Amino acid sequence: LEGDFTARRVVFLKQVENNKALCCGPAPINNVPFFVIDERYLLRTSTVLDLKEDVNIDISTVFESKRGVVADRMDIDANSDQKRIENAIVDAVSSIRFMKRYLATPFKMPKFKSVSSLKF
Amino acid sequence: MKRLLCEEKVEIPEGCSVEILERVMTVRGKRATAVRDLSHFVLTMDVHEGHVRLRLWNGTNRERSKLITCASVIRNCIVGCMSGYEYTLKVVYKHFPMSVAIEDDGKTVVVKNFLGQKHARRYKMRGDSIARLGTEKDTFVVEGSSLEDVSQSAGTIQENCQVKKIDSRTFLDGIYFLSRNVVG
Amino acid sequence: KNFVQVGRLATPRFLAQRNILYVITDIQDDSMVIVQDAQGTRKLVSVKSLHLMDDVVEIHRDMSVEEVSKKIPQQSENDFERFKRELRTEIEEEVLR
Amino acid sequence: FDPCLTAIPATFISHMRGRRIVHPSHSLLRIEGVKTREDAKFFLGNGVVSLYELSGKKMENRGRIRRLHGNSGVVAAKFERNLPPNKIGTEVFVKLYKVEDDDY
Amino acid sequence: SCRKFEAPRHGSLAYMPRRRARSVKQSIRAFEKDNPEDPIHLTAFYVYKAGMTHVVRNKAMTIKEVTESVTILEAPPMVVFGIVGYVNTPQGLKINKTLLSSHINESVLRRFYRKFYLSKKRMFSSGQKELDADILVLKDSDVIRVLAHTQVEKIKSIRTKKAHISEIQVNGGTVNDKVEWAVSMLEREVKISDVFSTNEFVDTIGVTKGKGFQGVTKRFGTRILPRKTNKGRRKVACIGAWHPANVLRTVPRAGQLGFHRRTELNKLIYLIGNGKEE
Amino acid sequence: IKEYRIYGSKMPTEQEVAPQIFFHNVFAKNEIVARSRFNNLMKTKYKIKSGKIVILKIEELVEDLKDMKIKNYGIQLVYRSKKGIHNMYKEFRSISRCKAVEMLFNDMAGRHKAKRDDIKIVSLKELRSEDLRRDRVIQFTKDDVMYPVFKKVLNSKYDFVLKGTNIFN
Amino acid sequence: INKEIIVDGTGHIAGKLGTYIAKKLLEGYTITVLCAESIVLTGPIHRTKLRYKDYLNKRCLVNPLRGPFHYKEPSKLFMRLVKRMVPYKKKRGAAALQRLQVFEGIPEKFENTERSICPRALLEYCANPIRKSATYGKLLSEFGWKHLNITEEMKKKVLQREEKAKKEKDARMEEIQRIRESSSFNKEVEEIMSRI
RNA sequence: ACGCCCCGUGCGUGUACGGCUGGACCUCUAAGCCGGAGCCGCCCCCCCGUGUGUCUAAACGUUUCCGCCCCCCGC
RNA sequence: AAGCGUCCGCAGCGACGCCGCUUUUUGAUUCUUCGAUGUCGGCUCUUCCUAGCAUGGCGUGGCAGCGCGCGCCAAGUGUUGGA
RNA sequence: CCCCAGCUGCGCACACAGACGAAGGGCGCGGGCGCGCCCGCCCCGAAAAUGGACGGUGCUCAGCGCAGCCCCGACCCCGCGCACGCACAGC
Ligand SMILES: Nc1ncnc2c1ncn2[C@@H]1O[C@H](COP(=O)(O)O)[C@@H](O)[C@H]1O
Ligand SMILES: [Mg+2]
Ligand SMILES: [Mg+2]
Ligand SMILES: [Mg+2]
Ligand SMILES: [Mg+2]
Ligand SMILES: [Mg+2]
Repeated sequence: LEGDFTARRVVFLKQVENNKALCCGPAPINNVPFFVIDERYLLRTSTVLDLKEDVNIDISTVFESKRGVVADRMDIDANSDQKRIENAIVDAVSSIRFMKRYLATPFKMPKFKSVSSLKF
Repeated sequence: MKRLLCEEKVEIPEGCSVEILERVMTVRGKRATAVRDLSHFVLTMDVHEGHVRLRLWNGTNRERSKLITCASVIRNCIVGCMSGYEYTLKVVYKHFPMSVAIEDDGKTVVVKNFLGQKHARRYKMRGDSIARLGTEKDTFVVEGSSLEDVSQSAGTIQENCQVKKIDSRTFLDGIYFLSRNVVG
Repeated sequence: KNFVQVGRLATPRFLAQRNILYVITDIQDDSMVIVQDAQGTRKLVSVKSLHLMDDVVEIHRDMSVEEVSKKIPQQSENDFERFKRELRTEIEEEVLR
Repeated sequence: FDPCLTAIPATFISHMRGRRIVHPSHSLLRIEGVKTREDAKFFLGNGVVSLYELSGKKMENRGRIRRLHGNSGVVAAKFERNLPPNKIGTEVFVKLYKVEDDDY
Repeated sequence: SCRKFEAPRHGSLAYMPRRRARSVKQSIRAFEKDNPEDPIHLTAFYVYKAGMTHVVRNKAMTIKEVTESVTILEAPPMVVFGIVGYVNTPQGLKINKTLLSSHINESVLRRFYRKFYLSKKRMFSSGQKELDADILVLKDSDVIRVLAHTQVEKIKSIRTKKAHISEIQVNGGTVNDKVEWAVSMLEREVKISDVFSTNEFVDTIGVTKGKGFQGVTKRFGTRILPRKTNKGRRKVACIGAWHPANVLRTVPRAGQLGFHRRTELNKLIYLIGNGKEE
Repeated sequence: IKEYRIYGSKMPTEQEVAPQIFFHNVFAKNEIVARSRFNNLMKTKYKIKSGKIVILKIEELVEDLKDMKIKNYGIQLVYRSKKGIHNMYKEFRSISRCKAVEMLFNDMAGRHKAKRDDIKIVSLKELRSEDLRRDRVIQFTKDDVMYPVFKKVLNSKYDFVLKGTNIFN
Repeated sequence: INKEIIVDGTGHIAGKLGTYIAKKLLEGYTITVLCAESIVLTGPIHRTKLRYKDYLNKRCLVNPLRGPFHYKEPSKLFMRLVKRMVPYKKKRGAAALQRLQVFEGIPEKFENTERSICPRALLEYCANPIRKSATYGKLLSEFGWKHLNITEEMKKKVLQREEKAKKEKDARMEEIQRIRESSSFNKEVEEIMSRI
């Protein structure tokens, strides 16, 4: 909801220290790299991918997206384990029919009619 | 007393068709066809089984009294559009002969010499009403297809041709109703 | 014109609560009426709080709760399913060109 | 980035006030589509931003929906800087994430 | 308390505020009711006051000779040079279409200039292919008025070549035939005998003789105060009560008298003639 | 409101070891008004004032609404106006006894401005249809009574909507 | 948020329509009210005429040029109603009043627009049909508003043009529905979803 | 002015009131309807200011008539 | 409503009593004003009220007419010259 | 609606009423008791002088009554922090 990307369906990997969360909407699919943002800015949708891989990654150099700044970070890096776990969720997205278009499409607000309509 | 349902029906006789949509009523009778608006009543009007049915649900004594007048105004509109009404008026005078005469094919009645007056009182006829002289003299009859336009056209003459500003006990001259009946 | 009578089906007047079915079981006055839910519960409601459906169910005055509930006729969304729904109309408007 | 992409617009209708005395630290917002008090419970604690321009330069005044207000889904929000009464009738954008009273 | 002796009010409130008129030429604010069974005719004319005399006429009742003051209004024929069409809008009347002639002469375009001698006369440089399209939309009008100007140079005593332009309503039948008459009468003179006739009543609209700033005794006819009066006798003495704590507008105060618009009704035409013929 | 049967007596002393037990059936808002309406009747029928009353029991008389039909209720009441004190007999159809007196209170307030505290109920009896004395409540005791709804009621909360939208139906 | 409302004024109680209008106006909505000659005043007409004659009686005795101005149009009389439901002497209320435009009938600027109603202010919802009522145009045509008949005639010609365009438009909604139900359209649609 | 001319008619709501039809056997009334005052409102008349329509205009901020207005001059 | 009014309480009055309204009388009071609000009447001039005198429409009479009484609606226009 | 905060149900009333009032009245409407009473609402009685005041807009479910749940609202109360005073784990 609030990041560099800020309307992008991504997938959630791991909760990191100082209230952060590891996420990667897979960079082949939606052109979104690995990042960490604050835990709260992720609006949770009900659908979960079947990812079995360990998410304890070398987080020391991952680009962290702050709230208001849209600061133009440097492009993609060496990606030692990031290429493997990206391909595992490209493997996960291929099983489900329309899920590739889902993660590519930017999020639109649902047309409000009630708060029941805002379930996600 | 708030009865749960008061209902009365007006038997539509043979030769006329009644059509009711959103509380207006179009009667197609033999004598004339008149379209009547009854939307000042708060009622359910429907024609079913050859009699126009008026129903009132949970109505007070004020409302069901208005139910009956809607029934009687439908009875009058039907036999006005079927038979037609006619009102008979007697011209009464002590000294001065009043001369009543019809113009505009009975759409207006002139009254002259009323109490020796020079002013010619003309009385027009509300729509589809025809005045003519009575077969008995000193009478004229107004005849039309609706009781309200008949009785108002006669009623204006009975109201305006009385004697005012001079003592009405000693001066009895004026035009009065004799007899009120339907045509035939 | 739908009538308030015993056996007349009804629903709450609000559109969000039209999934609930009622059936009129007893009439108190011009304004109050017992309705029975499909789950068997009865409650006294106002006639103004109901929207009368067109159907009348064969019920008489003194029937058990189970007897009336036999005669009552039988009655969610995700973000991804909403996406699959909106994508269907997304292509549907494109074909019409 | 459009604010209406991820956030629900709410019109700043009044400050929290008496009949005369006005407490400008709490702003009353009417969220669109929210019409009842229990519907607005979905937005308790949610962050809210008021976007404005100072000398053509964009600013974000961030806040938190603090409490409900009334029976009609009006909510009271407290921002970093108080909303001016000039902006009454304009829109502020209600986020879909909860923030805390200390940390907007 | 009540005034001791009652009297009528001095002067009509119908004409207060007595201001100066906005122009010297007055437009017709109301034409007569257009009757479709009447033939096509104009409803107004613009004349010039020449002077007064008195005539002697036989007043049949036996015949009794009476003399009466008349006044003579010189009426050179007015040239119709444009048409204005109107539609009945829920806000009132609206200009449907204005159709002018191709020719506008030096007299009537003197009106469009403040200083004409120093002008370049480029008003109304103005196509005849759009006439039938402009006549057709003009046939959709509700009210048809012609634009007519006076020929002030024909008088020559008034040192005025600058013409007076005005709209005159075409009253008659079937608005189609109103504009078919009006396009026929473009750049044509309309006589005073075509509009009016003798022994018919007309309304005159004009601006009175200006009297300048006048006191209340001339402006309203209030009583001159007695001889003993300090601070002036040609006044109203009490200009108001204590309450309301302002002066009412109904109190006669000194101000502009004359040069007011006035419409006088039912002025009878005794004679229509020509100044050259005897 | 609720129905209470409140048992009470004089406080037993050495002179009177078992005083006479009294009970009152009160339609009250809560037990504190029910104690209050009990204490006045012991003060005015007998001469036992409230300081020497022990309230032995207060029970909520609640009816079982198992199949929930409508019964008829004839209510004999005594209401005090601003001008005097009068007797009235009103008939209602309702669910329970405690709902029928709620219909009594809303009717005496609507028709006579009698507040709830200005009304004392002599008796409430559930009645047959044959024993009902009011012809207005008799009309709804007939089987197969039916009427339509003529009042418009909205189907949501709206401030402004387009013209085509159904709001009443 | 589309904060622009076009209200059709027929069948609306006047002060009840005005409260929902003024409350929207102070929240930044721009309201236009059409058909203001048909805005309803409840009660019998003679009581409503006595309320108007009480309004006409109030004028500044000192100088009626600055007195309480008396409006004979239904649009300006309805504007005068909503004028004091906002704080119009303050700048917040006067700015809200600039977002009202009240018209009699439907002007051709508002041809083929999408008109709204306030259902809580409708006469059929609020009033009892036993009670009498009268519109603005019924009242003010006997107080110097001469344009009732020309309003209703031009109202009808707008409604007949709009009913014509609705007769064309819903047929296009009919044929698009019949096309979208066709199996030729469906297998065209599932072919694109196959490729995605 | 002490003199002369003009202030003419209309229309509508509808007061009191009289009526018509007509309910809860009559009934002007509860629904409906007709007539109806020097009242009231239009019309007319006067004022106001905002609009509408039409007309018209060259060059490279300066030149200047390209469109004009204002002062000045006269009445 | 006792009584009067040819008979007749109420056509019109109306005792004995009783209930109000008004602030156009005069008191009562002393709240404002005593580092001042110019104190009667008239003249002049404007406006307002109705508890309606005339003019408009009516209803009623113990109204034949003429007149007169009583009542209603209406505050538009009027309501003078003098000792 | 001004103006922060309302919805669900049950009644009642039509008089430019609610929005100053008496004695005396009203086949006005709604309840109740034995044609007469009683109780609510309404009506008549009910007339002042600048144009004008339920505060206004207005309202005929914004009036007169009631019930249920809810909401708004003070420097009050509670909690916290600070200032000052006190004989100072505090008040
Ligand atoms: N109590 C009632 N009894 C009979 N008809 C009624 C009643 N109330 C309303 N109506 C009629 O119902 C119709 C309007 O209902 P609706 O379908 O809501 O427009 C009109 O014909 C009314 O006269
Ligand atoms: Mg002196
Ligand atoms: Mg002094
Ligand atoms: Mg002084
Ligand atoms: Mg509010
Ligand atoms: Mg404190």
